Amino acid sequence: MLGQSSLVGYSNTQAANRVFVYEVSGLRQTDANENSAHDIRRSGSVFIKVPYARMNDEMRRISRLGGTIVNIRPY
Amino acid sequence: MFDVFTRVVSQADARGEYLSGSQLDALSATVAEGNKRIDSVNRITGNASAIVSNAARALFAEQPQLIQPGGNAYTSRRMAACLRDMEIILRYVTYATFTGDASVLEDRCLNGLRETYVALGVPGASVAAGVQKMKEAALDIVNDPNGITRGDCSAIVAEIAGYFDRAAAAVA
Amino acid sequence: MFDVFTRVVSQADARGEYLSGSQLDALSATVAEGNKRIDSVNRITGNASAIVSNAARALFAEQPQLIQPGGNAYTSRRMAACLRDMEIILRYVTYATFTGDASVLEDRCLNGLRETYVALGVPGASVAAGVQKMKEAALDIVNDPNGITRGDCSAIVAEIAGYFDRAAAAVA
Amino acid sequence: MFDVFTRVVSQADARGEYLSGSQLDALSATVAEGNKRIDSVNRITGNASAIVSNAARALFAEQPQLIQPGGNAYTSRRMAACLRDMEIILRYVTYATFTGDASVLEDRCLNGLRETYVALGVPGASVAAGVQKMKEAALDIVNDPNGITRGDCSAIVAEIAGYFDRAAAAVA
Amino acid sequence: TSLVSAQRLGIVAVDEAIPLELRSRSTEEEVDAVILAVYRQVLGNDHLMSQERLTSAESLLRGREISVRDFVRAVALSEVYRQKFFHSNPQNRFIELNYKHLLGRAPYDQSEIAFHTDLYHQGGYEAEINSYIDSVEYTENFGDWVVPYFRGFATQRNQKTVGFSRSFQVYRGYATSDRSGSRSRLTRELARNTASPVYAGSTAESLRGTSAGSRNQMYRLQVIQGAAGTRVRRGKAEYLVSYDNLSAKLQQINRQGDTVTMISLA
Amino acid sequence: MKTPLTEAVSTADSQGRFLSSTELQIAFGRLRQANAGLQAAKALTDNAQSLVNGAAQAVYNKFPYTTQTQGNNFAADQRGKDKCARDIGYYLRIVTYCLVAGGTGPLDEYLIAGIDEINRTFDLSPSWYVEALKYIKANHGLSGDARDEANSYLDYAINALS
Amino acid sequence: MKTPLTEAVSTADSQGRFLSSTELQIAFGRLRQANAGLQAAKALTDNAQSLVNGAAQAVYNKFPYTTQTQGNNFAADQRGKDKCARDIGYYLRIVTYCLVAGGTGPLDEYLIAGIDEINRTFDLSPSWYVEALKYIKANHGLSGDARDEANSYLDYAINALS
Amino acid sequence: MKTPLTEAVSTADSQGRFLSSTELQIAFGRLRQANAGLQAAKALTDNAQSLVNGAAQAVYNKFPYTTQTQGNNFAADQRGKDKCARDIGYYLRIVTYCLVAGGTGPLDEYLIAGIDEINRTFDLSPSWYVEALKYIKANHGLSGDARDEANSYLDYAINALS
Amino acid sequence: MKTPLTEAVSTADSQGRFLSSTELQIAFGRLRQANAGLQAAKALTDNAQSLVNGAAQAVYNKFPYTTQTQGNNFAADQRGKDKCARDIGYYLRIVTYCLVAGGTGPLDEYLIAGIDEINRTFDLSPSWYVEALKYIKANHGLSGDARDEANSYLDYAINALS
Ligand SMILES: *[C@@H](C)[C@H]1/C(=C/c2[nH]c(/C=C3N=C(/C=C4\NC(=O)C(CC)=C4C)C(C)=C\3CCC(=O)O)c(CCC(=O)O)c2C)NC(=O)[C@@H]1C
Ligand SMILES: *[C@@H](C)[C@H]1/C(=C/c2[nH]c(/C=C3N=C(/C=C4\NC(=O)C(CC)=C4C)C(C)=C\3CCC(=O)O)c(CCC(=O)O)c2C)NC(=O)[C@@H]1C
Ligand SMILES: *[C@H](C)[C@H]1/C(=C/c2[nH]c(/C=C3N=C(/C=C4\NC(=O)C(CC)=C4C)C(C)=C\3CCC(=O)O)c(CCC(=O)O)c2C)NC(=O)[C@@H]1C
Ligand SMILES: *[C@H](C)[C@H]1/C(=C/c2[nH]c(/C=C3N=C(/C=C4\NC(=O)C(CC)=C4C)C(C)=C\3CCC(=O)O)c(CCC(=O)O)c2C)NC(=O)[C@@H]1C
Ligand SMILES: *[C@H](C)[C@H]1/C(=C/c2[nH]c(/C=C3N=C(/C=C4\NC(=O)C(CC)=C4C)C(C)=C\3CCC(=O)O)c(CCC(=O)O)c2C)NC(=O)[C@@H]1C
Ligand SMILES: *[C@H](C)[C@H]1/C(=C/c2[nH]c(/C=C3N=C(/C=C4\NC(=O)C(CC)=C4C)C(C)=C\3CCC(=O)O)c(CCC(=O)O)c2C)NC(=O)[C@@H]1C
Ligand SMILES: *[C@H](C)[C@H]1/C(=C/c2[nH]c(/C=C3N=C(/C=C4\NC(=O)C(CC)=C4C)C(C)=C\3CCC(=O)O)c(CCC(=O)O)c2C)NC(=O)[C@@H]1C
Ligand SMILES: *[C@H](C)[C@H]1/C(=C/c2[nH]c(/C=C3N=C(/C=C4\NC(=O)C(CC)=C4C)C(C)=C\3CCC(=O)O)c(CCC(=O)O)c2C)NC(=O)[C@@H]1C
Ligand SMILES: *[C@H](C)[C@H]1/C(=C/c2[nH]c(/C=C3N=C(/C=C4\NC(=O)C(CC)=C4C)C(C)=C\3CCC(=O)O)c(CCC(=O)O)c2C)NC(=O)[C@@H]1C
Ligand SMILES: *[C@H](C)[C@H]1/C(=C/c2[nH]c(/C=C3N=C(/C=C4\NC(=O)C(CC)=C4C)C(C)=C\3CCC(=O)O)c(CCC(=O)O)c2C)NC(=O)[C@@H]1C
Ligand SMILES: *[C@H](C)[C@H]1/C(=C/c2[nH]c(/C=C3N=C(/C=C4\NC(=O)C(CC)=C4C)C(C)=C\3CCC(=O)O)c(CCC(=O)O)c2C)NC(=O)[C@@H]1C
Ligand SMILES: *[C@H](C)[C@H]1/C(=C/c2[nH]c(/C=C3N=C(/C=C4\NC(=O)C(CC)=C4C)C(C)=C\3CCC(=O)O)c(CCC(=O)O)c2C)NC(=O)[C@@H]1C
Repeated sequence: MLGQSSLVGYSNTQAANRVFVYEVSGLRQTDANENSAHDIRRSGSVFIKVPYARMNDEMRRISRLGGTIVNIRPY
Repeated sequence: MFDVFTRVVSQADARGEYLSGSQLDALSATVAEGNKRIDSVNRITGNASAIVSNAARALFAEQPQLIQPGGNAYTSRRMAACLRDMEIILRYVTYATFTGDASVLEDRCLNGLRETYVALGVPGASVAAGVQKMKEAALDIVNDPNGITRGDCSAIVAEIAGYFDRAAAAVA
Repeated sequence: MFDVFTRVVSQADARGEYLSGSQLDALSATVAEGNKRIDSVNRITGNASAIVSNAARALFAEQPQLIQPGGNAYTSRRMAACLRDMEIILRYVTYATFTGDASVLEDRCLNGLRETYVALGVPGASVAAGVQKMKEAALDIVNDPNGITRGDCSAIVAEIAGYFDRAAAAVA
Repeated sequence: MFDVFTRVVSQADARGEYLSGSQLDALSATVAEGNKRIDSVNRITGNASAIVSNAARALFAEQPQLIQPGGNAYTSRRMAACLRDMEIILRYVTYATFTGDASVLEDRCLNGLRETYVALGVPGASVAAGVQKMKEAALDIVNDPNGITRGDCSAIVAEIAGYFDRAAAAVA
Repeated sequence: TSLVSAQRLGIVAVDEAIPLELRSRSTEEEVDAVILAVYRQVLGNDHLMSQERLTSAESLLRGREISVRDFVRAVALSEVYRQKFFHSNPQNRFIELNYKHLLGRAPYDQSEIAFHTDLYHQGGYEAEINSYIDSVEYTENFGDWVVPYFRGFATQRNQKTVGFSRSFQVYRGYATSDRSGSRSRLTRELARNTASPVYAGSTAESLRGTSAGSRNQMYRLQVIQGAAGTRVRRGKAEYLVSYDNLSAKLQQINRQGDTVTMISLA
Repeated sequence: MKTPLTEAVSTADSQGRFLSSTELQIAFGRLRQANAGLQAAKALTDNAQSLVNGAAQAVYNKFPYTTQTQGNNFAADQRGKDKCARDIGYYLRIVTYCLVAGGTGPLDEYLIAGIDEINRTFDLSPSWYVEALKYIKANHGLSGDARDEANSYLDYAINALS
Repeated sequence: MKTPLTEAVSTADSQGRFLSSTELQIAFGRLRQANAGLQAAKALTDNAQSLVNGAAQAVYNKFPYTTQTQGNNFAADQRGKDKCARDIGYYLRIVTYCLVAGGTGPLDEYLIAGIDEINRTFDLSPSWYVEALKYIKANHGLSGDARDEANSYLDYAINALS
Repeated sequence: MKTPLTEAVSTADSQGRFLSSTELQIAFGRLRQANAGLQAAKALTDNAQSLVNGAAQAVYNKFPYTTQTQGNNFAADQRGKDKCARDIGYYLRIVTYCLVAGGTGPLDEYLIAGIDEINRTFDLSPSWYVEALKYIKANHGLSGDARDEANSYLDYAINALS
Repeated sequence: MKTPLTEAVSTADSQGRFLSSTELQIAFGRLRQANAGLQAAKALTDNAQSLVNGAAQAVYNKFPYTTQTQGNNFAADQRGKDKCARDIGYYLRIVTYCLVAGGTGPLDEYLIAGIDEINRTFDLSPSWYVEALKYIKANHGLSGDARDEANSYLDYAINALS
């Protein structure tokens, strides 16, 4: 489980030096992503590594696209 | 996302049949009480800052270990994050009140909020306690009889309370 | 990230107390070792390529199965990846030596490396052995009394030794 | 963008004065004709496909050199782009009709369209001719007296025609 | 666009470009191509030295530790990106470079300049850069696995028409890069909400005949003029002059107090 | 589904904003329309079978070749007739859903999205469905706000098909 | 610039679609609210001077230290009182704009965005403006829809400052 | 936290680089400053109680209304005074942390990030804390490098507050 | 450029921040190092010609084949020897630039970036230049901080070439 070196921004906030793994399921075609140029490849459990400072953004992104955050684990 | 009308629509589409007379009559009753719902939404958003601040101050008063050094609400960044969650929970409860369905609250706010708090070490029970304090403050505000056309708002108060219960039970 | 100062600061802030006289004296002693710490970082950095290349050659001298066809170090891309990893571990050890705290090496390089190497099929024992070889080369270079104001560098060498052991234990 | 109200608002704030009685009565007049504005928007929208297709057919009949091989409407890709540009212009005209202000039409659609067409080689005069045909058609639907409450929509028709004139002037 | 306008505008390669998606179980050369595409487009087609390569970031991308979007973010936040696009550039130029590199388009409005300026001033370079990559626009166009590509030459949803025209001010050709401190070409255009004529590829050239001078070269002078003589009919003016009359034309424009906006070979 | 309530909340959520007076006016407009939409839905479902049967017959009358041409996509036999009546019933039912919901959301979610590939794959001409929707427009008997909203949905379908 | 009409077009254009019945109901809600908003702005405009002076006096009453403490940020002199009266007049005038516009767009564009920077760099207490807004609430004498919409704008400003 | 050593490492890691002579010079500068920072922190924490009490009293004298009017955000009662003294102790303790660390990192981490919306939420004026920090500046009695570094951190808090 | 002053301002500007005590300590380390660095540069400059000739001869001694086998990439002829002496002079001159600037920034921008492509295209062995740098490091005759800074730049180049 690597990634924290590049995921955590170069800002030296101790709060920001924390990454978390999101497990997302059911990434469906919804009205929110009708004009998505790319196509969904997997609707099962996908793992997204999110730094602390972007956890606000990512979960919103997951929630607009119908994905279900089933688990969140410290990295 | 669902509202009060689209939920009945989606259930009917799954069954592949038209809305029955009773469902149409149920939605007519929902529209007849729609003015109370809008005005209740307006009263919560008009006192949002007071609701959030009073609930948070009361929460630290009865849970001083949150604001003690080492507590989860200690330091300015975590304190600001705490008030922001308070405000976020309140805002999505108003969304659910506006739409008449809990789908916005569950899909966009409570989706993964429990495991967000578990992963961050956030004391979700204290989050639930703060949400209940908003519930008492917001229900008192919605039920305030001054400066408003008198009517019975028991149904909408119970619905708003139910949304607040969903959020408090989700974070617990 | 933490350095030697912010580590005790973080502990003190969590307890919400000022640093005691003993903690400040320990930090003062750290400052008294600062020149030696900078010398150790400078010496490892100036011999980084030699340390990594000599250790890799020694690591392939014994354990020949890595470089035979079908081995993990076989093909140019995987050899380049192995060499890259040795340099990365050494670079983060120097960061840890520079900061006086092991947070940078653990958080950015060590945590999750064992599972990553297991998933790729990288032999953790062999890369730990390469880290041990990098340990011996770096410690000889740091403990080189020629061309430097001679002194007692036992404390900084022990810290460097601890960082190398930390790297080897986390990767195996 | 701006709507009919915010345009007056922006002008008043720059002057730093309250809206006068005359401006407030002008906006009261504007909201008195709001229903006709909504009807015109709905009527153009309900026949948007017919408006675009009939105007394109008439345009290609009067200007056969567009659909002649080598023409700028020849090939499916260019024909599809042309029909899309007609629908786009019509959609933004309806947006300007809806808001009561032309800012959405200018800022988003019309600004930069002449340079875009000149750069693409799209004949601006032909597009202007197509917009007149859509204008002629859309005022017929807007002014159709069947199946609507009687009233005077001359003012809103002139406003819609003005938006279509802006579109035609912009492309050429 | 179609071929007939594409050759004139010099955007044939952009039109025929295929989005590059890192699929699951990708081979080594696919990751190599994805890394190369990200370096080409995020760093604005510079000759990237091997010493400037992000070895750790591309290692995490190779080992499936991070997504393409994360690797794009790592390149955007890297000191290499800072050096060549931020530390020697004005803020407005810097954010149009961000729009080109990260979203593949030119700025649409002056408010987008007002945004990312306050965001920089409040939250630093990192927050300002993360705004583009975490934006709704980045998610629907590229997602987590598609290398960003330039989109300003094609009709996008929720797009202003000016974007297409302004695209030619930020994309100067296939053999061009964003390397030289330079000021934005879109400053006045964005501030006053205007559009500039597109002179790209073969669009800039004009007929010469016998009117051009000794060396048969015409120059187009785009100027902003007011009444200082004869009546001025337009605020914007375009002058086509031969090389032999270029100095004289420049000097008489100067003594009338007219502001020269652009000079190009025609 | 796209509706005034859900769209207002989605716009407010995208800006991270509480519901201001703009959203309240959206809810007021939805309330002003909702009753007429409900009676419109009631009238359409009360007259659903005759409307669907007449719409199928109108399609057969305007396009007689569907009655005698042999093929999987044509209604020459009873199986094709059942499929055609079912499709028109699908169109009518989702329009009532749109009337109930107050927006084109049910049409977009259930019918509009992807209908082009369906018509192409199974060789169904959209002109048949355009004629069926015109019959429903001409024979739903609605008046006032009901008719206006219902015809807006029906023309939305027609414009999507054409 | 948040108003019902501009947001309806912003949403539709972001989805690249024509205005459906959802946006029509948004316009209908704006129409139902507009007359009350217009009468609210006129009532506030005609009563603006007494409201501004009374609001300034209420702030001076609740925070007496503003009237004897020397400093650029206080109103112990006539210059400070003029600045205070002008700021409250700005608040009152922009609220009338919101009533005219039908949304908090004038407040967001002209007053709310950057008010935090201003109150901090010129060390002005937002509590002063909260009491000024509270006085305007208690003394604008509006009733019904006009009162409800005006109080929402005043509470929007109050929640922004608190 | 932002410190000379960690920032040097973070920017070296951003470039995938070993620590060059530039980072060594940064560490040498940190070493030059470190003894004064440690001596300043010890001196500040020795009479931290007297400094905090005097700073709280200075705020009370500069802002007498804080000890007089009722309110959750005011120090009229003992609860408000205990909250106020705890806040001053928070400011002073984090400043000593900054002196120990060698940068404004502890202030940014623990105090500065989010302080303005705390102050807005709880109606605490930043001017109160500015007066407290000004007293701490005027009465710490430090000299030389220790005085300059402690004052830089105190002025950093003041500039962040105002 | 990788120099402490540019580094400090780059970090602050990327953060949109004023120069804090962290940046001041960086400048203090730069100041503590600069005179030794400057006189190392002058010591290297005054002995530059002899150092380059001696470094060139050491490369020829360790790799005798470079002075015998014919080829454009070798120093068999006087043209190749001039190219070799010019290259070693380049190495020494940008090293003095590094000492003046206090970091590896001159080496990165002028020599390190893209040197691998150069040595591959014109088939020059980087080991030759490593030997030249080792001679320069062993024969510059510096001491103390001058030796340490100069050796760091020379070893930076050595590590870059290997
Ligand atoms: C163990 C690490 C070895 C050792 C070290 C040692 N060094 C010093 C003293 C100094 N070293 C430096 C270092 C540098 N000066 C520069 O300009 C650079 C490049 C940026 C470096 C790395 C300095 C400044 C000093 C202080 C002055 C001096 O030259 O003495 C000591 C002496 C005690 C002290 O810590 O100050 C020691 C012990 N000595 C050994 O025997 C080990 C092999
Ligand atoms: C010129 C535009 C044409 C015209 C218009 C016109 N309409 C009305 C009245 C109304 N029309 C509506 C509109 C709608 N109700 C809905 O539910 C829908 C779907 C969402 C729409 C589009 C409404 C609500 C009214 C008011 C009530 C009524 O039914 O009359 C008028 C009358 C005056 C008015 O402004 O209300 C007019 C003039 N009439 C013409 O003659 C033109 C062809
Ligand atoms: C306050 C009552 C309690 C408390 C709160 C607290 N929360 C966090 C951190 C986060 N909260 C969320 C949740 C959301 N973000 C959103 O955007 C939404 C809507 C989609 C939700 C529901 C997230 C994602 C985080 C982490 C990311 C971030 O904070 O930006 C913290 C900080 C935790 C930490 O240690 O960093 C805190 C303090 N804490 C308490 O003690 C109270 C009981
Ligand atoms: C060398 C001593 C041993 C060895 C190495 C080896 N490693 C990989 C692959 C990876 N190594 C890493 C580790 C890191 N990347 C980073 O950026 C950092 C810092 C955050 C670390 C610690 C990663 C992520 C990978 C995967 C990506 C990649 O392959 O580059 C390989 C290649 C495996 C493969 O190609 O499938 C190899 C060969 N192998 C040995 O046999 C030695 C014992
Ligand atoms: C049809 C009546 C005429 C015609 C049209 C035509 N247009 C294009 C290409 C483009 N059209 C636009 C316009 C817009 N894009 C937007 O997003 C907006 C809304 C804000 C507008 C108004 C643009 C930017 C292009 C170029 C990019 C793209 O094609 O997507 C073409 C194609 C040109 C080509 O060579 O491909 C055509 C054919 N052509 C005629 O001959 C008619 C008179
Ligand atoms: C060598 C014969 C001469 C020379 C060359 C030189 N070129 C540049 C910089 C660039 N070269 C290009 C060209 C291309 N990039 C591409 O992707 C394509 C294919 C379509 C081409 C043709 C570009 C875009 C640049 C810009 C910078 C970049 O790094 O990409 C330089 C660098 C200049 C500088 O560093 O400032 C040089 C030196 N120079 C000579 O003296 C020779 C005559
Ligand atoms: C009637 C107007 C004409 C006609 C009809 C016909 N349709 C099909 C088959 C299909 N029709 C649909 C349509 C829908 N299914 C949905 O879920 C919805 C949205 C809720 C719609 C509009 C589909 C998907 C099919 C294919 C699968 C299926 O059979 O259900 C057929 C059969 C074609 C075939 O190949 O089997 C026919 C005959 N044909 C006529 O001639 C009428 C004029
Ligand atoms: C009155 C409630 C209290 C008060 C007022 C006071 N205000 C200022 C200074 C400014 N007020 C503003 C506010 C605005 N400017 C705008 O453009 C708008 C939005 C449309 C607003 C709300 C600003 C920006 C300033 C500073 C610049 C200026 O002086 O105009 C002062 C003077 C502060 C100074 O340093 O000069 C004062 C005194 N003072 C009191 O004591 C009242 C309780
Ligand atoms: C319920 C908790 C409380 C309550 C509500 C209530 N309200 C009404 C009626 C109306 N309320 C409104 C609301 C607004 N008008 C506006 O202009 C705005 C701002 C944009 C809002 C929020 C409206 C339009 C009405 C209808 C007209 C009227 O004023 O009567 C009622 C009466 C029944 C009805 O649904 O109309 C009720 C019951 N009443 C209480 O006693 C509760 C404390
Ligand atoms: C003293 C200068 C003035 C004063 C003080 C006062 N403060 C509060 C409450 C809080 N103070 C803080 C501040 C911080 N908490 C932290 O974690 C840190 C950073 C490490 C700081 C600086 C916070 C967050 C609060 C609110 C929550 C809490 O009570 O702990 C109060 C109470 C206000 C209230 O609403 O309860 C008071 C009274 N007030 C004065 O009158 C003094 C002049
Ligand atoms: C010039 C505008 C004014 C002035 C300056 C001056 N300063 C010094 C000397 C020193 N100043 C410092 C500075 C700091 N020490 C710290 O710890 C920090 C905070 C982190 C700072 C900013 C230092 C280290 C010195 C050297 C030691 C000493 O204090 O003597 C001088 C003396 C000459 C010299 O260059 O050392 C001067 C002249 N003096 C004035 O009168 C001007 C108003
Ligand atoms: C000397 C140690 C050995 C040697 C040298 C040799 N070098 C070249 C050619 C080039 N050397 C460079 C290097 C640089 N140019 C720069 O600008 C810098 C950075 C400041 C460096 C380091 C380059 C670019 C070339 C090629 C272009 C040129 O001719 O100058 C040659 C000639 C190769 C050829 O084919 O002409 C030679 C001979 N040769 C030996 O045998 C020595 C052991």
